[PDB]
Amino acid sequence: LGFLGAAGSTMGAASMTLTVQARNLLSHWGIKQLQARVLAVEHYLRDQQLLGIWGCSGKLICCTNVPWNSSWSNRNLSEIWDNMTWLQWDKEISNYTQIIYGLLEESQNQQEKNEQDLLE
Amino acid sequence: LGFLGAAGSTMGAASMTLTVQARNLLSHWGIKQLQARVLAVEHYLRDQQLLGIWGCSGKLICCTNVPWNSSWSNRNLSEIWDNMTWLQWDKEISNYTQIIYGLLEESQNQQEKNEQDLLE
Amino acid sequence: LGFLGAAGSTMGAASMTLTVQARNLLSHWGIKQLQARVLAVEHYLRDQQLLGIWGCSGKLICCTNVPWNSSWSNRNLSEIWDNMTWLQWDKEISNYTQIIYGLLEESQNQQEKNEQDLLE
Amino acid sequence: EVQLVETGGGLVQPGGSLKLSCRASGYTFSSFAMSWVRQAPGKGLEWVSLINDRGGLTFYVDSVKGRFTISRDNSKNTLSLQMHSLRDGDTAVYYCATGGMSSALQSSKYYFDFWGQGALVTVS
Amino acid sequence: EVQLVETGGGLVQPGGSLKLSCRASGYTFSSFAMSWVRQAPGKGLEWVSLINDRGGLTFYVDSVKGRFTISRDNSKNTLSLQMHSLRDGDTAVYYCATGGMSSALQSSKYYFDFWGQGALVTVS
Amino acid sequence: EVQLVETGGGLVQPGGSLKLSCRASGYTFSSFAMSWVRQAPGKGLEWVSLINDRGGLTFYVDSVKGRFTISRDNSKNTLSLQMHSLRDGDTAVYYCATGGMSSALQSSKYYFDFWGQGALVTVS
Amino acid sequence: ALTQPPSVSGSPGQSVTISCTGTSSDIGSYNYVSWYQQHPGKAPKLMIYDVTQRPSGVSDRFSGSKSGNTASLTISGLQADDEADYYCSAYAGRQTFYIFGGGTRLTVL
Amino acid sequence: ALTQPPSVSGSPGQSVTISCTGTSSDIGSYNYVSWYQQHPGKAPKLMIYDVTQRPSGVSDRFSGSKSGNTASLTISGLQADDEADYYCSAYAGRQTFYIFGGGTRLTVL
Amino acid sequence: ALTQPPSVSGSPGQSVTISCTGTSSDIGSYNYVSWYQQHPGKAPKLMIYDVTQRPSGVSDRFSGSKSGNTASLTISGLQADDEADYYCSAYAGRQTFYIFGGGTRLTVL
Ligand SMILES: *[C@@H]1O[C@H](CO[C@@H]2O[C@@H](C)[C@@H](O)[C@@H](O)[C@@H]2O)[C@@H](O)[C@H](O)[C@H]1NC(C)=O
Ligand SMILES: *[C@@H]1O[C@H](CO[C@@H]2O[C@@H](C)[C@@H](O)[C@@H](O)[C@@H]2O)[C@@H](O)[C@H](O)[C@H]1NC(C)=O
Ligand SMILES: *[C@@H]1O[C@H](CO[C@@H]2O[C@@H](C)[C@@H](O)[C@@H](O)[C@@H]2O)[C@@H](O)[C@H](O)[C@H]1NC(C)=O
Ligand SMILES: *[C@@H]1O[C@H](CO[C@@H]2O[C@@H](C)[C@@H](O)[C@@H](O)[C@@H]2O)[C@@H](O)[C@H](O)[C@H]1NC(C)=O
Ligand SMILES: *[C@@H]1O[C@H](CO[C@@H]2O[C@@H](C)[C@@H](O)[C@@H](O)[C@@H]2O)[C@@H](O)[C@H](O)[C@H]1NC(C)=O
Ligand SMILES: *[C@@H]1O[C@H](CO[C@@H]2O[C@@H](C)[C@H](O)[C@@H](O)[C@@H]2O)[C@@H](O)[C@H](O)[C@H]1NC(C)=O
Ligand SMILES: *[C@@H]1O[C@H](CO)[C@@H](O)[C@H](O)[C@H]1NC(C)=O
Ligand SMILES: *[C@@H]1O[C@H](CO)[C@@H](O)[C@H](O)[C@H]1NC(C)=O
Ligand SMILES: *[C@@H]1O[C@H](CO)[C@@H](O)[C@H](O)[C@H]1NC(C)=O
Ligand SMILES: *[C@@H]1O[C@H](CO)[C@@H](O)[C@H](O)[C@H]1NC(C)=O
Ligand SMILES: *[C@@H]1O[C@H](CO)[C@@H](O)[C@H](O)[C@H]1NC(C)=O
Ligand SMILES: *[C@@H]1O[C@H](CO)[C@@H](O)[C@H](O)[C@H]1NC(C)=O
Ligand SMILES: *[C@@H]1O[C@H](CO)[C@@H](O)[C@H](O)[C@H]1NC(C)=O
Ligand SMILES: *[C@@H]1O[C@H](CO)[C@@H](O)[C@H](O)[C@H]1NC(C)=O
Ligand SMILES: *[C@@H]1O[C@H](CO)[C@@H](O)[C@H](O)[C@H]1NC(C)=O
Repeated sequence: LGFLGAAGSTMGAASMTLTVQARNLLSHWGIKQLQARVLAVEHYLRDQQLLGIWGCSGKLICCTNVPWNSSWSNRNLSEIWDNMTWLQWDKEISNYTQIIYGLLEESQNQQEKNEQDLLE
Repeated sequence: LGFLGAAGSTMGAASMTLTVQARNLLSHWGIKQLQARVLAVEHYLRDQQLLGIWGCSGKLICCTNVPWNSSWSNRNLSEIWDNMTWLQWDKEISNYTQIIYGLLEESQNQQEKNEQDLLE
Repeated sequence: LGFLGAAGSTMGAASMTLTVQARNLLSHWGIKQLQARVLAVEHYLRDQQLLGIWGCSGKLICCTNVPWNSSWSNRNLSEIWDNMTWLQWDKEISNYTQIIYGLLEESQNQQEKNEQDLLE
Repeated sequence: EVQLVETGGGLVQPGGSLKLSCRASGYTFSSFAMSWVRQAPGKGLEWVSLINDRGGLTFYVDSVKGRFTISRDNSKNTLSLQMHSLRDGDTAVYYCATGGMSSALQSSKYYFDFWGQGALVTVS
Repeated sequence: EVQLVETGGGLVQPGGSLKLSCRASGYTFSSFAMSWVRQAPGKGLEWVSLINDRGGLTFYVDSVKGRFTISRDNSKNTLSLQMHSLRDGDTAVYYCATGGMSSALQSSKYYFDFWGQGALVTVS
Repeated sequence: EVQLVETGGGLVQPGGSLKLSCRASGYTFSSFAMSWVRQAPGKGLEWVSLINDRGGLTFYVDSVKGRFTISRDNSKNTLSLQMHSLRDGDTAVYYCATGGMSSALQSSKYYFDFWGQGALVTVS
Repeated sequence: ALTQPPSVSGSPGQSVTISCTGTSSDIGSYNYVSWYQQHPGKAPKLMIYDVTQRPSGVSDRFSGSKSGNTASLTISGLQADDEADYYCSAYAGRQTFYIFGGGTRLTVL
Repeated sequence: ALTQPPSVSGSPGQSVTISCTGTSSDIGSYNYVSWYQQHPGKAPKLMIYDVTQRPSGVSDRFSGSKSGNTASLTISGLQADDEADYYCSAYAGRQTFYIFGGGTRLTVL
Repeated sequence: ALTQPPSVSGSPGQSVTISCTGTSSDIGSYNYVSWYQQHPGKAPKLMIYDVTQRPSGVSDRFSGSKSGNTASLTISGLQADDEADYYCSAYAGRQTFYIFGGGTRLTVL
């Protein structure tokens, strides 16, 4: 039930502890420690900026409009969510991640523009 | 009308100056000043992260689905909002702070799952 | 198509590269470099706080309820969006920035209060 | 003593317009939501419109939604109603009343505490 | 073998209330959405209500929308339905069924996999 | 000179399908929203559907809402309409028109600037 | 909208009850019921609110209650001075904020 | 949807007015009224838009105006060649984007 | 809601087809069509789901299909044991989750 306690659990179970991990991301001699704190903050902010760009700001679970490609992974839902851990999943789809991120960004830009037109 | 000017006013009046205080949270010799600045940033981010977890991201006033327990405080609305300052209020219920925060987190996690299912 | 590539294009074109610029805002000898990094973070956070105050958190394009005053600029939309760049526009209205920001803040304060009453 | 005094109009032709207003005293005007309640000469009471204490939120009975505007001026302790298109069916006494809504940090209402005397509006 | 067993009520007067319950066994109760399907003595099947496996989301057919409550208890493997105002038109066999929905990370359902035998509810 | 040329279908049977297309030239196709306007043989004009300049947003009149699809290809300067279930009531001239909407950073429209000649669609 | 009877009556000293029946998404859902007393030619006065409460300024001879979709007003030590048209109203949600019944002409015998 | 008359007429040199009456959540709410001129057998041409404007390409003999829920088209120096079916239309909100009247047959005498 | 015929019949060994016609915002939009078999006095059994699938536990004599707004159930080597009321149902969106037809009484001759 503590930090990373669900790391060995399946994805569908581990997904219920998202706040456990999110809260553990924030908190010459003494400079290397000062540098570490600054770096940790910059890392954190980049992930938050990215969620913002994709339209997922403020939430831990975000549904999008980008379809899943079978070429990234052709496993079915039971096969994934009730069989694999997140560490295993992350390794399986690592090559195809920077493709997915690009698609999420493009999708949000189109959505924001459409919303703006609908408000004329 | 400046920072903390409303500190001695009642809760129902002070609540109209929330932007005044929010804007005053952000901005070897010289090191202790960097440490203070870095810590001020980390403090700020932890509060923002917490609002995110509770589903209050991006707003100064946020309603939730957690009912108020009469055991935390049994005062009625006039006692709390027409008179009573925020300093007094915080002291009155400081012992229930963690209970309330825990409830808010649980509520949002359930809300996210219900929303995800309603979109599938 | 890269960072600031659209700087010489008109506003109606440049508005489509907002994610290009947003992602380039984040990332004794060595101390002055930390000062620059800490400061860059604080700058970033102040802009995000301001968008939050105005009710534009999490989005790159945000519509508001503040009407445009012809005294700030009396140019029409086909002139501004099609025959002017953002650098030119920024100079044209640099004297009204603080007025506009004040109005946006006031508008959101009223919007939050109205929503709170509707949820009663 | 709380008073609400209508200082409204009289006899008007159908399809025209008529404005009502009400002055208040004896209480902080700005602390209460207000409403208009209508009573046709041979009928009971009908709710017509409701306005927030700050003037930002207004609600209408659907039968007048596209025809009536409700407003407020907290510096002049004045409630007002502007009616357009005046149907003959709108002949009634229009009462100024305090109550009908509250404001989140206040005890609830959902009833009317004070009434004025009522303006008689007649549409030919 | 999956078994759904209704243990319902009997004959009730119009305008009263009646509670049905269903006990389940032979499967992970908590993994499935459940619903109630009604069959009037002379008719076919009609969907009445649907509940999520976690008990958080409920859906109703409009005709009972303000009258029926569907609930769930995952610790007791129990599904329940509380009916109010019992119209004469509500006389039917009420079947406990597994299916009708699944949740996000699961493959889809949208059909019913298992049926109980049904409680008979009669309104006088 | 702006030209809109319909190259539509002909006579079809009820319940089937027919696809229309319109080729545009003389203006930047991508700068304008487009729509279809219908005229029954003995009637006036009726708006049927509207599509945004970028092709992402579409709007329909209720009478064809579940039956018609409007789409664009801005590389080929072509507007098209796919109609299904062809009601007899859909017999009309279908005109290709430019206008009906703007895109936020533009001056507004809400009127039609250009018309094609119209395809005749007949359903038996 | 709400149904309340005409012509409720009784002699001074006798109690009377004026009923008010609404619907489920009305009286049956919200405890925001009030009663008003209108003497002919005068503006209505509040007598009961929040189903059972009375404002300062009115007597304890007036008491509200409810069950199901029906609300009622009980008048105990009826006086000659109680002749009035009594009205019920209720909060009925955000789309249809308030509804009223017709008046009950209470006659004291 | 909109009402405009049939059989409008006058002799060359005489002005004519073609009215168009809609509703409040129509002409009464939005200033987006346009008029089109359709010669028999031809596609419609835009004559008036945004209530009072005319496009380049048309004469100044055509002028729009409105009051209340009624819009109108005035033709001044009426010509024999103005015979056409005139139509009014208006923006009517986001659920029902456009509505039209029937055609007005204008006959020049 | 859905229309399916009464009295479908045939002799043992003959195939039979039971049709189910719905609407566009029904069978024509969602591929979640299922069939149930109800012997009188018993709860219905699932025979077909997701238009063409069958659960483990039933024979391959039962095969579903669809086109347009019409679904159907085909039974091939008809048995005496197939006498039952067959019902079709379909997912019809989020406001009206499920609809059913009347029963088809299948008679074996
Ligand atoms: C998911 O697929 C199961 C069969 O999986 C097989 O082996 C894995 C490792 C992959 O190579 C896969 O493509 C193969 O088909 C089925 O038994 C199971 O029922 C399927 N589940 C769902 C929900 O479709
Ligand atoms: C309301 O509070 C009741 C009293 O328990 C006391 O207060 C809580 C918040 C804890 O601090 C506990 O240790 C104290 O003894 C609870 O029994 C009751 O369950 C609570 N109800 C709800 C709805 O929260
Ligand atoms: C709200 O409470 C006011 C004060 O009540 C008294 O003092 C408080 C601190 C408690 O000790 C309470 O038990 C006492 O009775 C009341 O005057 C006021 O009417 C109350 N508000 C409402 C709507 O009833
Ligand atoms: C619109 O602006 C008017 C003029 O304000 C003055 O000139 C502008 C350019 C600024 O320098 C400002 O600080 C000056 O006070 C106001 O009089 C008018 O109230 C404003 N508008 C609206 C729409 O309310
Ligand atoms: C936008 O304005 C263009 C130029 O108008 C003239 O110059 C500007 C800078 C102002 O001083 C203005 O008052 C002058 O008349 C027009 O050519 C163009 O048509 C206008 N756009 C629209 C949609 O009307
Ligand atoms: C789905 O994927 C198809 C093949 O995959 C493509 O090439 C591999 C090597 C990359 O890793 C993958 O990301 C590429 O997509 C594409 O041909 C097809 O266009 C893709 N479809 C959609 C909707 O994205
Ligand atoms: C580890 O795997 C076993 C099955 O071998 C399972 O029962 C247990 O719950 C799993 N532990 C966690 C943390 O998921
Ligand atoms: C994991 O996948 C295998 C594939 O052969 C399957 O047999 C097994 O049941 C799956 N386990 C879970 C928990 O889904
Ligand atoms: C990525 O591709 C390389 C190609 O050599 C492969 O070895 C590696 O396992 C892949 N990783 C995945 C599947 O994410
Ligand atoms: C301080 O209290 C007095 C009443 O004693 C009140 O009039 C005044 O407005 C209050 N000032 C502030 C800042 O709340
Ligand atoms: C606030 O008002 C109540 C009720 O009159 C009183 O009991 C309480 O002492 C007052 N407040 C404070 C903050 O001391
Ligand atoms: C908070 O807890 C401390 C320690 O038990 C106690 O002394 C104090 O009175 C409590 N405060 C309140 C408001 O209950
Ligand atoms: C620069 O101006 C030319 C016109 O002289 C235009 O074609 C070109 O697109 C402009 N550059 C950018 C980045 O828009
Ligand atoms: C600038 O205005 C002219 C008209 O004076 C117009 O032709 C041109 O298209 C406009 N510009 C741009 C850069 O799109
Ligand atoms: C802004 O104000 C200065 C005076 O401080 C003035 O000289 C300048 O022209 C103004 N800017 C514009 C675009 O008018």
